[PDB]
Amino acid sequence: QMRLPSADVYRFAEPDSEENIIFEEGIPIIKAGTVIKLIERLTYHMYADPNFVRTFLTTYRSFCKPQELLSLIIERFEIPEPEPTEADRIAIENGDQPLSAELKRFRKEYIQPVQLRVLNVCRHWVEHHFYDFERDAYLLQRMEEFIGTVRGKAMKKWVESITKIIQRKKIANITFQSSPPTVEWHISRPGHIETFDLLTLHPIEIARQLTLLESDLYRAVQPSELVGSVWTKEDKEINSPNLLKMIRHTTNLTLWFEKCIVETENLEERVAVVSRIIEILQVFQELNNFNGVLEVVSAMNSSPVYRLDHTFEQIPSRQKKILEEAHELSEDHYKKYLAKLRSINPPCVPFFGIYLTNILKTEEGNPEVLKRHGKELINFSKRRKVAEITGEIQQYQNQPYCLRVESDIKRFFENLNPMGNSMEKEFTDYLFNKSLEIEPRNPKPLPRFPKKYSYPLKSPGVRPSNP
Amino acid sequence: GMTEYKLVVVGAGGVGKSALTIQLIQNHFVDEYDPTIEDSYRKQVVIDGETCLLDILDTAGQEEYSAMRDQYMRTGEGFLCVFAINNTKSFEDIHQYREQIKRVKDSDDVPMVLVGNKCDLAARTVESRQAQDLARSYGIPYIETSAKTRQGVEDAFYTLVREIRQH
Amino acid sequence: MTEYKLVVVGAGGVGKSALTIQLIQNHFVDEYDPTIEDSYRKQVVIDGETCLLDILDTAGQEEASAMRDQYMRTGEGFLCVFAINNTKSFEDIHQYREQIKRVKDSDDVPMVLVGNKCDLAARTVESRQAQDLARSYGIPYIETSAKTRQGVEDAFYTLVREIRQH
Ligand SMILES: Nc1nc2c(ncn2[C@@H]2O[C@H](COP(=O)(O)OP(=O)(O)NP(=O)(O)O)[C@@H](O)[C@H]2O)c(=O)[nH]1
Ligand SMILES: Cc1cc2nc(N)n(Cc3ccc(F)c(Cl)c3)c2cc1C
Ligand SMILES: [Mg+2]
Repeated sequence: QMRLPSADVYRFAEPDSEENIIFEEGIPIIKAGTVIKLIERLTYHMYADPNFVRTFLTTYRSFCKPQELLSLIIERFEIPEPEPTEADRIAIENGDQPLSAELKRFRKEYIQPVQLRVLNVCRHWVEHHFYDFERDAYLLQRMEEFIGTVRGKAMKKWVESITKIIQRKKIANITFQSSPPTVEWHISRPGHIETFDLLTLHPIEIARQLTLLESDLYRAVQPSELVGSVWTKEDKEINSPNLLKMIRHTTNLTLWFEKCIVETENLEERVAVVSRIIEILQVFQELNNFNGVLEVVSAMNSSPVYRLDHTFEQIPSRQKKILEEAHELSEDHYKKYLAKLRSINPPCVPFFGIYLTNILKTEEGNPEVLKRHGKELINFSKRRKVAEITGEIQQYQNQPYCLRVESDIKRFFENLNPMGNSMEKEFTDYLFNKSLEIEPRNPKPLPRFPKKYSYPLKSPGVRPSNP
Repeated sequence: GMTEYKLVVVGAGGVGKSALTIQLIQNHFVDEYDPTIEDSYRKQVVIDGETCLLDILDTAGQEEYSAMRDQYMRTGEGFLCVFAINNTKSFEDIHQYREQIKRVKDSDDVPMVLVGNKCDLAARTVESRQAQDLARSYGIPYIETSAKTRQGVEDAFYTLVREIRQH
Repeated sequence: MTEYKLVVVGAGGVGKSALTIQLIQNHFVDEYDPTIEDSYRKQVVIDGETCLLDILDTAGQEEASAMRDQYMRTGEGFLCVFAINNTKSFEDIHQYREQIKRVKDSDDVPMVLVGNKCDLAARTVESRQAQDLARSYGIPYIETSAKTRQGVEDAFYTLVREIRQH
């Protein structure tokens, strides 16, 4: 086994003990440790663990400042070389070239792997966690300096590469290669944005364009918006803007569905509206857009809509079944949703809410540190649990949809604003009052209302066409 | 089998709401938690001599999905309405949560308890007398809990189960 | 769902990372940023069964040659990649094959031989030559382009099938 530098000149050579590292019960899994031990294992000479690097870089800010992390890995990089051994000494004294066997081994099996793994931390940091550097220009200067002054031919290729990667990141296309299906049109024709509405756009294309929009919103959310539960805190608009944009879209679509339903006073027309919404749900299911699925289900379970017995009675049985199957995804703490998500073939759009609750509860329900033998150790298993969730999120962010954007329909849904200038409570009360108007509480009898739509109500259906 | 109660936790986000259910379901003597596994929100308890099963829905973290509240609330037979005693806005929010629960359940008399949660050592801004008066005006129990010491946590949930049993 | 540990190996610059990123993101990487060690995950349905692929993307530069044993121990299957316009990378294949067998102490390790950059006309390694080698190893040979996607799913999912039948 290789001898190490003295722990006095090089801090990362301290022997493992339960006072500085605790393992979980073919590489070890770390339950807790000092920062020094975490960094040693982050850059361990015996094995690589790129997943550990992702976990660490995603979650470290809860126990180490970015400036301090950089100081520590630079310290890790600077490894002293051992002096010549007795055999080398004797060779040198006789004017011969020493074999330097121990030195060569230490360079090859300790220094070069540890240094390369420090550089891999720097590479991952810059490529996937660049916000540290966006938010602290001095941190970036320090990284540029460190990388730019690493000498020696062994590291040279990666040093030159990481220098270029940093420069690219500072100033900063899909193959399928089957073509996307043809865009489908119903009553509203291309370019006639003024007529776009729930019933005039093709239900297939409504679902497709919402899926592209909701996929883009899903794919834009970074772990920085999630770790530390920052989307729930005072500065959430600063720290979690992509997440909040995503959630607000979902909320607005749900409210739009409710509004379309309760503002359609005529029973027959309202049945057509609900039936069209369930057709859109069916296409969401086909596209694996689970956010879209739950947008619809949330609308149908809302107070204004849920109580509309006369409308429900006229919905075709096959659509009742579709809605029921969709709702059952959410039953028993999303048991069937979770199984379905894990079984489909991506691309998909997950429901984000579950991830948020699990991240928040993991962070709230586990201690930052473990106290052992008089020492405070960083609770790393807590951070690993958070990173397993952010890792799952990222895994579903990779696969793009093979669907063509329609710029006008996209804009129409980007600009949807069912609440107008009203506050939430005011709008929400309005919707419920509309519900009460169109279908009064028993024993009040059911009124009749005039029709509002001048165009045909018959759906073109949700099976795609192909000339 | 035994009776199972579907309990739902509601209240403002960002002020330690999640500690209530976590402290209950937890351990209850080793501070750790994996919300990912079922039985992280199901718990068998004995209340007034009768064994029952608690199923608790706490969607803490999903507060911005405001149009999903009806759907989540619909699943429950009893409700804990939680505010933080150092956050007046969360206390002022309670009225709308209660109104929303009544609407979803279509009833003026839904089993619920008001819970004032102490989530840190920051200064209290809602006096217990304020919260008592509000609870009395609603005809419901008031329980104060600590997010750190587990104090009041069993009382909050057991009291709600009693409100359900006596409905 | 079963989890599969795939490892991509071969000489520097043959396109190991470009292949992996094309599979993961459907995107072609034009830049040549030498890898140290990267990890990717992909949920995918193969032959009707949902799989979770863990893909380890490794270093081809010789300066990293002393660090291969560690990832070879964990891998369940190996994509052995050369470039069809680079004869030396083809000659480097046999060293990876032997080391993998050495490390796992087995003659029966799931592998696929991959001839990458098949979009380029200037070929210097003939298909027959690579095919002969693959047969001597008892493994399939698939020509790929990370640029056009030609053969990319076939190479990775063929490796999954071999692990599955192992
Ligand atoms: N024309 C063409 N170029 C390709 C193809 N695959 C990779 N390249 C190019 O070849 C170069 C090397 O790619 P890269 O994926 O980095 O190779 P690597 O094997 O991962 N290198 P390393 O071992 O150092 O990490 C890049 O410029 C890349 O764009 C391919 O199929 N066709
Ligand atoms: C699973 C499920 C079952 C339902 N049964 C009723 N009555 N609703 C409400 C409702 C009102 C008016 C409609 F037109 C419809 Cl279709 C549905 C339900 C909603 C859901 C999500
Ligand atoms: Mg590479």
